Amino acid sequence: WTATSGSCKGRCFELQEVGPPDCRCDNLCKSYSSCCHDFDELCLKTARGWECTKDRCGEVRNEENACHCSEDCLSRGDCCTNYQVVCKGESHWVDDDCEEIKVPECPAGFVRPPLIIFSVDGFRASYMKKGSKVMPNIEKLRSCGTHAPYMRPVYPTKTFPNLYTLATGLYPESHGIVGNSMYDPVFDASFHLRGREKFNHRWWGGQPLWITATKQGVRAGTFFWSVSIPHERRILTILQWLSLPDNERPSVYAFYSEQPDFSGHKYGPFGPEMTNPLREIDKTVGQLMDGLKQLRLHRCVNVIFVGDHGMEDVTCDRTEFLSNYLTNVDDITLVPGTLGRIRAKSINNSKYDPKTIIAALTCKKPDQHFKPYMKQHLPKRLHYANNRRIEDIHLLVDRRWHVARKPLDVYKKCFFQGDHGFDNKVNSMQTVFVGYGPTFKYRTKVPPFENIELYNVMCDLLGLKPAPNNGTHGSLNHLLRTNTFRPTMPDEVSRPNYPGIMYLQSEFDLGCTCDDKVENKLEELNKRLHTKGSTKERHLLYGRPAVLYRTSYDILYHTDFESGYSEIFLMPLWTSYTISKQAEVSSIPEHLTNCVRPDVRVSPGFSQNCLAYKNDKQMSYGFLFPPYLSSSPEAKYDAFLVTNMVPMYPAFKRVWAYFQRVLVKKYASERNGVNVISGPIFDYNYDGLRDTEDEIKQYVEGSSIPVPTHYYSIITSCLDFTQPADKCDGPLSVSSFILPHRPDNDESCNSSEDESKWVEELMKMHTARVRDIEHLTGLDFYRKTSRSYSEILTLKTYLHTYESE
Ligand SMILES: *[C@@H]1O[C@H](CO)[C@@H](O[C@@H]2O[C@H](CO)[C@@H](O[C@@H]3O[C@H](CO[C@H]4O[C@H](CO)[C@@H](O)[C@H](O[C@H]5O[C@H](CO)[C@@H](O)[C@H](O)[C@@H]5O[C@H]5O[C@H](CO)[C@@H](O)[C@H](O)[C@@H]5O)[C@@H]4O)[C@@H](O)[C@H](O[C@H]4O[C@H](CO)[C@@H](O)[C@H](O)[C@@H]4O[C@H]4O[C@H](CO)[C@@H](O)[C@H](O)[C@@H]4O)[C@@H]3O)[C@H](O)[C@H]2NC(C)=O)[C@H](O)[C@H]1NC(C)=O
Ligand SMILES: O=C(CCN1CCN(C(=O)OCc2cc(Cl)cc(Cl)c2)CC1)c1ccc2[nH]c(=O)oc2c1
Ligand SMILES: [Ca+2]
Ligand SMILES: [Ca+2]
Ligand SMILES: [K+]
Ligand code: NA
Ligand SMILES: [Zn+2]
Repeated sequence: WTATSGSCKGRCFELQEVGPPDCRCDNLCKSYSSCCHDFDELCLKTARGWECTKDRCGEVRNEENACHCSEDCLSRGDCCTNYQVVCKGESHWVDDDCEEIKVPECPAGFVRPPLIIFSVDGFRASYMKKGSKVMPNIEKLRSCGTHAPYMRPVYPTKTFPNLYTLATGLYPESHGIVGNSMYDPVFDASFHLRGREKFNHRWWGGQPLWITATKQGVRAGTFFWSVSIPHERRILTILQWLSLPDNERPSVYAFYSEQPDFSGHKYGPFGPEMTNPLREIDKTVGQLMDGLKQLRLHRCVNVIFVGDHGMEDVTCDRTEFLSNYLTNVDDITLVPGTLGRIRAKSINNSKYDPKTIIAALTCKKPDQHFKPYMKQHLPKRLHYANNRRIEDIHLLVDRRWHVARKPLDVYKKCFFQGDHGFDNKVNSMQTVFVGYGPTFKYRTKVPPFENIELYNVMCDLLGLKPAPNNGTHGSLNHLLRTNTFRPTMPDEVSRPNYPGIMYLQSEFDLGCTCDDKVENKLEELNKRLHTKGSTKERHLLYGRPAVLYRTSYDILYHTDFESGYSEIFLMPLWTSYTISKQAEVSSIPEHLTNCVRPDVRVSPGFSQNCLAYKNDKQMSYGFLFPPYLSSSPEAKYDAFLVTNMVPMYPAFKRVWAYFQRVLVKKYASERNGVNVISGPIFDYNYDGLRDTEDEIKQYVEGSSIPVPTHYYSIITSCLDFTQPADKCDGPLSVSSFILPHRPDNDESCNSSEDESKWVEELMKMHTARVRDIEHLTGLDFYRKTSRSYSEILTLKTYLHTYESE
């Protein structure tokens, strides 16, 4: 119940939202149908439009007018944004030369530069170049401020997930807004774009920037705007708030534009109808900058121009229908469109089997434009599993396509030409970032970065301590003139043991054999030095990774590789090796085909055993350091140590062998040597974090050998590829992956073909950031470089996307 008989007199765009049944005057009241009776008359004035004219200059103040051209308007903070231009011979901000803003130039009584977040729905990254001729205000922010070529959204590339990620620094799986549509089985409640459930605070997890600000004594404007408040009025409201007294004035504000998303859905991302929405957004930016300039705030405020996601060409005719695959289609509920999520129509249906649904959806049509996944098998880079609101079955949809349950869903609802929601590495889904103001750098381009990082930077801009989030605080310090965040490297929790030769061959009863009994003081001291770490500076380029949890492990040195060997998991946490451009690939000799050798530095009790692999008819083994890349026939024996062995499904070995035998040497040739760190990952509860021993769901039959869920590799070289990886003076280049350790290649529809036709495509899909691997392993990499720690944090957040320009 709303007692709408209260009044908005003196309350228009109140920041403190008053509680029912008292009627509301805030920028959301319209959305809750709760505004006081006189809200439109008092708060949404339109009389005489939005622009001063020659005739209105020095006019008598008429309080019915939308904005003012009277002599008192600047003191009152309610001038039309073009007042000084029309009435005082001033220039529009866009016509002024760019001048470096070295220091905040703020009015007396400003404690900190305000932040204004100018958020634009569906603003695709390529609009900055393709629309530059029609967006002069935005082009001036972009060229004079700090900009990225693009900013990577979160998956799914939908509105609410991305806006709430911007506000919180969290993955959707953690903030809980995992789609524009959601069912929460614990609440038994549905979140929809239309209707009231979405306003319930139980959907919205983490701590958004406006709450972080308020809790630390920093006042915030209300970020959400009702669609019916015109953009001109949102801008005049922000400018009025900025004119409040020091004790009442917010330090942080958001503007939101429904464009260009709204038009992009109707006309496609580059439809000729898209020019006018881009012009209209640019005019709004011009109104804000002219308005700041009038208030002497244009060299005081930090402005962020940011999008939520891009926009792709999508039409009704590019729809896959589940009714073409499933006999049982009425037994499922599909969340449809540019992604799919499937659950049982009824939890009382005992016959519902997700295994049968996945199999019916797997590689059934030659050009099939979606791929089914159990959510724990999705690429780890999506971080899209650890939430009860994410259905177990997921459909990753090809760019330009939709999935729907039945044809009647598509033509009983063509109209639309654009959509978004696809995989967040897709070029069409990329969005924009520009930072302009005293705290941002001047005329600076920064590399592309992920929107999860912005919450930390917005906290840096406001002097706030950020709530715990998925950003890497410091990874964006290169955007900032000042207020940088200078973290310390995490403390190593476990120190390694450095075992020497402690066990005799005959103490091992592992069921292992090797034809290695083939026999010199020249090269007997040489092998001793290799085992004491004489080549370690060649194979461990960036220091040993730090172990950030309590465990028992050993450093093992060899001629060609170094490893941190876990006594708890009976395998390496990490294996490190350098392959020069000149390295040669060799075969596994016939005599060593099934060779596994005891490691005399490591107790039989802390070793794997071959008999477990022989007995396990599903499980085989591979090697973390590839025998194919041994430096010499004698060094190759080291690669067959039981301490280099890891459990591998035969289906996965096809992937691993091709990576090790073909791709490592290819990368070394292309990059002028590579350093590789490889290892296992255990994430049985799909939370993106290292499992403890007691979370492991699968062992090699009859053993305590745990089965990884994933295998990682981090492949580092010199950004200046004229310098070899092992002699690099400057910045580094990295590519990484987290390959799912699966007992089939059902993910790869072309897997019956030679590995050269499908393994690289699989590895590209499972590209990762070093930071993703850190979360999954509890390791901290790049501890010992020449480089600034902030530069290393940027490197650790890099994602190699394999997309074109
Ligand atoms: C991305 O960044 C985020 C933020 O840093 C990381 O998320 C954190 O991960 C931590 C580890 O998973 C997690 O810590 C847990 O917190 C529990 C208390 O949580 C509540 O309070 C916090 C603080 O106010 C709040 O943020 C939480 O919010 C979550 O839950 C609500 C639902 O009520 C959601 O609205 C909100 O969206 C958020 O959901 C997300 O997190 C939860 C898990 O907390 C997920 O289940 C959701 O799917 C969603 O992803 C909560 O309101 C605390 O109880 C936990 O403690 C257990 O574990 C410790 C281990 O140290 C153990 O020693 C304790 O005894 C305890 O065990 C007991 O409980 C077990 C579970 O019931 C039980 O099995 C045992 O038998 C024991 O009795 C734990 O400390 C932290 O909450 C989240 N924070 C957020 C915001 O998500 C995330 O990891 C990062 N991602 C990556 C890849 O790095
Ligand atoms: O329903 C909507 C939008 C609903 N609101 C979004 C939030 N918004 C707003 O003012 O957010 C401001 C804001 C909030 C936050 Cl958390 C963070 C910041 Cl940086 C800024 C008001 C409109 C919509 C829009 C586009 C869509 N495309 C599509 O397929 O479905 C769509 C639905
Ligand atoms: Ca959107
Ligand atoms: Ca885990
Ligand atoms: K086996
Ligand atoms: Na296959
Ligand atoms: Zn949209």
